Amino acid sequence: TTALVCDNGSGLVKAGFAGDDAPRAVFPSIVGRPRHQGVMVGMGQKDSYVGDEAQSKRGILTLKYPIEHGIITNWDDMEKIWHHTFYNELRVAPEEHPTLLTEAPLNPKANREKMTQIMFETFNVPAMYVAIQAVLSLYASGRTTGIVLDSGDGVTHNVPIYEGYALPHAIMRLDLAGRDLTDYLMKILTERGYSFVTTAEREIVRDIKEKLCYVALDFENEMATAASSSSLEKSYELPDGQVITIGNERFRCPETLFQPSFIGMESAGIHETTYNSIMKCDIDIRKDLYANNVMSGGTTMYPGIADRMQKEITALAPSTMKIKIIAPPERKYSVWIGGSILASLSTFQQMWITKQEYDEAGPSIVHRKCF
Amino acid sequence: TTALVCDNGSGLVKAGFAGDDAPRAVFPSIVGRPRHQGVMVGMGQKDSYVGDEAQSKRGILTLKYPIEHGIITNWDDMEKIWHHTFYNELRVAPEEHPTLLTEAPLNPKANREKMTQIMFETFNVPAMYVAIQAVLSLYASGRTTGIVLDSGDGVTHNVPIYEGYALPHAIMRLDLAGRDLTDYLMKILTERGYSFVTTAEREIVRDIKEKLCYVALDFENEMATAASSSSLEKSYELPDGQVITIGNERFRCPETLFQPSFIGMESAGIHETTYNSIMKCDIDIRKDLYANNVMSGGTTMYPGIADRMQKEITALAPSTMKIKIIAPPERKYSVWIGGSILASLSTFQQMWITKQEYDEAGPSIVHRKCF
Amino acid sequence: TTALVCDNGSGLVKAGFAGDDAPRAVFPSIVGRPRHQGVMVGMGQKDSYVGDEAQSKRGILTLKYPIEHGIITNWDDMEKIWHHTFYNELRVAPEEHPTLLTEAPLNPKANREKMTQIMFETFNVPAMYVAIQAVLSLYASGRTTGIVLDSGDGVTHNVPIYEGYALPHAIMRLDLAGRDLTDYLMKILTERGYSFVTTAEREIVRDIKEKLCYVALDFENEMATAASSSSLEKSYELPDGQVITIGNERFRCPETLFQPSFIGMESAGIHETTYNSIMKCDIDIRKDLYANNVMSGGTTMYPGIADRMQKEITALAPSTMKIKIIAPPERKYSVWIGGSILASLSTFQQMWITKQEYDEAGPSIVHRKCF
Amino acid sequence: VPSHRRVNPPTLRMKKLNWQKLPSNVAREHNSMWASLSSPDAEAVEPDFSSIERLFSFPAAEPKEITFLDAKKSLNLNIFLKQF
Amino acid sequence: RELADYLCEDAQQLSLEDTFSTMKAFRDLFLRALKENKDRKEQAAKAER
Amino acid sequence: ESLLTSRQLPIFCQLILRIGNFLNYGSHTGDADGFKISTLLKLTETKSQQNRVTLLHHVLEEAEKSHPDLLQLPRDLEQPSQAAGINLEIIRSEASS
Ligand SMILES: Nc1ncnc2c1ncn2[C@@H]1O[C@H](COP(=O)(O)OP(=O)(O)O)[C@@H](O)[C@H]1O
Ligand SMILES: Nc1ncnc2c1ncn2[C@@H]1O[C@H](COP(=O)(O)OP(=O)(O)O)[C@@H](O)[C@H]1O
Ligand SMILES: Nc1ncnc2c1ncn2[C@@H]1O[C@H](COP(=O)(O)OP(=O)(O)O)[C@@H](O)[C@H]1O
Ligand SMILES: [Mg+2]
Ligand SMILES: [Mg+2]
Ligand SMILES: [Mg+2]
Repeated sequence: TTALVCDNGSGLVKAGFAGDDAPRAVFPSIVGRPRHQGVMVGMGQKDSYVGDEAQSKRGILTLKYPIEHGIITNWDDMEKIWHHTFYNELRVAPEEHPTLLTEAPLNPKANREKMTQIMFETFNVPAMYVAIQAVLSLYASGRTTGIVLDSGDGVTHNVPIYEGYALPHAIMRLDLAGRDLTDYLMKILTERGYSFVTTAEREIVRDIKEKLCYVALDFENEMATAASSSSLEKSYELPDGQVITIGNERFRCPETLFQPSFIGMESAGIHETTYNSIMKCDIDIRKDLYANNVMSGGTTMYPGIADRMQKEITALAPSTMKIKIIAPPERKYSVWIGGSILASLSTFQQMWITKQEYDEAGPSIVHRKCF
Repeated sequence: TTALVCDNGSGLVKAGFAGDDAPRAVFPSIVGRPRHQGVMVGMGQKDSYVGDEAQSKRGILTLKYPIEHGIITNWDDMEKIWHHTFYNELRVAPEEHPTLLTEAPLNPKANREKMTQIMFETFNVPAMYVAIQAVLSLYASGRTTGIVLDSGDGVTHNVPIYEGYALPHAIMRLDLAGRDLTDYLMKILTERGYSFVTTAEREIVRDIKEKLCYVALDFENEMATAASSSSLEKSYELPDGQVITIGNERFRCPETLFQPSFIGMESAGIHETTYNSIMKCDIDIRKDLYANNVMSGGTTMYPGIADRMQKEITALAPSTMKIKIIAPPERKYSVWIGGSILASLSTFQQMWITKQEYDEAGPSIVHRKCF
Repeated sequence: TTALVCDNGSGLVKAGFAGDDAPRAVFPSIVGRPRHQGVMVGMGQKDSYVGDEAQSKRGILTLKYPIEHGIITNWDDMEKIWHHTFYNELRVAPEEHPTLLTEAPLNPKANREKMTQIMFETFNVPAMYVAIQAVLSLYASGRTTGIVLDSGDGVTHNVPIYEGYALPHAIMRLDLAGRDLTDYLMKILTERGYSFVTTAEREIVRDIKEKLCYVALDFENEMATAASSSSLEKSYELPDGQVITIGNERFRCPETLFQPSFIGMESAGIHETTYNSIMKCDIDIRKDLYANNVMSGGTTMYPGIADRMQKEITALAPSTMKIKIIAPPERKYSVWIGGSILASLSTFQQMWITKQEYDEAGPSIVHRKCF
Repeated sequence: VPSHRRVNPPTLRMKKLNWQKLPSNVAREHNSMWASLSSPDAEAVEPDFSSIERLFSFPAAEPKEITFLDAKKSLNLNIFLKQF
Repeated sequence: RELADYLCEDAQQLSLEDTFSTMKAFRDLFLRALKENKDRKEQAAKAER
Repeated sequence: ESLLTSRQLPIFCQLILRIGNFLNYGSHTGDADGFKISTLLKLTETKSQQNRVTLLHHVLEEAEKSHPDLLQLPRDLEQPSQAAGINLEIIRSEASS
């Protein structure tokens, strides 16, 4: 039997089979409900729109994200998200297919309890596993050792692994990723005059961030260049036909990853998190973490981020030793890809959480069988 | 039939073939067990790394030394060490070749008992012999008479031999050698702030001690030179790229050999041990033991030990008689070279301990056959 | 005049006069700097809050601990701490009062050098002394022999003393105490959903650890009780009015002292540290050290630690000798109190470090006068 | 009247519920709850011992759709085909 | 004192706090047992359907 | 007062005493006139053969059919649950001061 991989992240659900190259069902994770008064009768007015239908019909909908910083808050919405990604997107029966879900580290345990219980009692499987996303990104990178910085839509987490051994005391979690970048871009696009307040306008600001934004190599020189001349300004077309043109917000928005004090957070940037995660490890492996900085997630898809983080770590690391960022061209879907190699691995077949073991052990095996 | 010579010293196992001048397999005697959590499934995650693989992957391992002060504490680890030095390094069948062994004097007898039992019930050879290391060092020195100070990693022992006769009552043992120097060097490196606490970092301090430390010719004058000027200070490169600098700690570490009160021992130094070992002998034979101070062991590989030894003995001995230190450049492997000389000798063939002798006599013939 | 005692520990500064029974000025050692934007002009907005004012105003501050594992990392912050504890809290003139300071053993020497230079050139005393905390705790206990475990907020150190003689080779330092317990309690409180990421929330987690946590007499039975029933769960009130409830984390947090592998350290527990400190001494005095296990420090304020310490040492020691744990009810301030014993003795008055000795010998007399 | 002690012995071996048993003389106090239970006029619930003995005892010693492809490419073809 | 004689505990060793905590845990286990029984019966009915 | 004047709590205590007198026959713990308060916490230890149903779940399953008044038992124990965690000594010392 083929296996399923379903990276159920904060922003985009990426689901597909095992052994495949690309994730077949990539769609954002939103539940849309109408907020106006429907006067027409007939022709199928649904009370809830999930997936691409909520994206297409977003001008009459309130969109709710069921996952916030990796922790599922609304569970009926996440039930509908799983129902849509099994029955409507992949068009599969979950009762005859194993399933590998992804999870950020340092998650509350009752979240994992409810994932296990709903996944085993609503969409009851033969087997299911819950994995760490950084381990799957290292599976996609094709190497055994390395430090992985994953940055999805809610969680940026750093996990270092050497020769198959993850160090749990060196794992760090930062609740700052693309949703907070989107909210900060909604805050700073109000300076130029463009007002965005609704949940539908968050998708337009997200499309602006995906299409135009880039990571600056040097922040102060880029601010001076944008203040001096309008060569860095770029234009975008809204769905109502209005044409916007933005300047420094192309590179002020991804700078929150390197400077978390923009949105009021006390914690340091992702480069200091990576350096402290390396420095928390034992000494003899640290060189092998400098040459294998694996990046993943859609937040690291800006076309200026690898040279910038190489510059920051090379400033932070001792100078007698090479820094090398491993940034693949397909690092958006690398969690799904490494889930596809791990689902197709022959040795992984003994590590499934079967239904019989769940019935014997209650919903408590997922603390002791998983990481 | 070529014999095997396997010096199973405290520091590094040195094994090879008889008749040769250099040992084929020199590798440290450690057992490395992983301590963190393995997450990457497959690719042969061994539960115990032995020898060179433990040294090359020590950043995820707890390293255990099977010998402590000349006595084998852990026996399963020594079974793994003997399996590694027979099957993996030399790649020879033990059941068709004899294998010579080395041992420190004033050892508890059960170590020799279990050595006999394991080498004739697990690594069953056609013949073997257990020898005193100082007798082998004098055989490699090419002279019949002399006193040998052998200082390995656990035992510093003095044995005098005159005309092939070793006096038993003058043999002295001191439990102060290179591991205690490494322990004291980890203690005194905390003054400069470099906290080396792990078992992996003990190998780093051992590499510091091998590369940089030296025996001072005078101790108080080198305090005067080190405290006055920073001319003796030397920098070292750690595996993470950090660079340390040590000053007087280059020569404070071996002076524990000449002053055992640094680590809180009531016993006198190795020069006083040598002088009392000579003085316990007869008055006729002291003249040849003055002129033939043969030295061996890796702890005698500091580049200042022979002149300090000559100075302290010439201060201790009466001045009318000649003091000479015999320090060959290959004295690190001189136990192995003496074992290769003694194994290839024609007069040694009746002195073997056979399988038939072990079967008729139990594991108790090693006390009456060996010295 | 009357001397001062100023225990400048990692967590709490305890200052007071000599000849007194209780420390007059106890306040935590933090420096708080504002991180948000001040909008209301005037009314004396200080750029750095030190002590209780930083505690009361911590919701708008970044709090920095100047001492890390007994080593002063930031010296301007500790100058501010000394200025606050002399001029504001105690309200004394430091140039006309001797001041006794406390220090952990096996410390880097340059820390002691800079304390000597700053306290003779910025806070210029007539005289001072730098004392080991365990000797002050034993002098507080009113006895001459015993082994002292002292566990503050950065350093847990074991020192055995027999008839006023301290054995220096048996002194053992472990960098695991209450700040590491607070960080581990941050790491395990994320399981229940309570996210504590800021430096202000560290004080809340520390108050949870002070008020609710306890040392289990048997860890596995207490885990079985916590897994079975929620009887030992207890509730705490946050300053925003939210009520949390914690279960097994009451005793998993101080178990890191007995099991250092929770936070990734390879070292053994404090009971094994105490037992190895006893066994490194002479054989004739150990019977005196078994019966006089003195404990001190705030990390021994958990109300289950003495019975667990007696149980673990009684399991470790031979059964024919008496195990007794000296745990007075005022052993939190005992490092102060014995200092107030030692500063008021007539035989201590020649052991002061006068200004003339510092001027003639540089800041190097502290290595030769203090132990 | 010892109504609580009048229980039949069981046929099968039962899993032991561990507890801290009170002394009998402590349980016979005047203000005791067990003394109020020992009065026969109190309300007693008869348990169904049959189900307790049943459960908590110890245990003893076809070609419909034939295909020449593999399932992965066939389901990828189904996703490709059913969107038309 | 009346509850010490009522629950047949030692009067000089009874604390009211661990008594009320044991009752709190017993009520929490009671509600969790009722919730697990309801979920088990609902899932058994759904499986039979 | 709720613990001293509870009706359903002695009913449940006699029920668990009869079940234990069935269940711990032939041992030293059997034939008991009473037990401590901590017996109710350990009720989830006694599992079924399928490791799904504990003894507490089966007692409330039997009590749903035969004697439903035991389901009134959290009403009597709500005030001990609210009273739990209250330290009498600190509030009495504050009142005395
Ligand atoms: N090409 C791109 N350039 C910049 N940012 C992107 C790009 N594609 C996606 N993103 C951002 O990264 C996120 C996608 O990361 P992903 O790991 O798929 O999130 P999730 O899995 O939580 O939905 C989106 O929320 C989006 O804001
Ligand atoms: N070049 C060197 N300089 C200084 N010390 C050395 C050198 N080589 C080895 N040593 C020390 O000597 C020890 C090796 O001595 P050896 O005779 O092999 O002891 P053993 O055989 O008893 O283990 C090592 O532990 C090392 O610390
Ligand atoms: N009542 C208590 N219960 C548990 N832990 C406590 C208690 N009081 C203090 N502590 C812990 O002990 C530490 C105080 O020990 P102390 O030696 O005074 O620290 P320092 O002197 O370094 O500030 C604090 O950091 C706190 O975490
Ligand atoms: Mg993701
Ligand atoms: Mg040797
Ligand atoms: Mg202290």
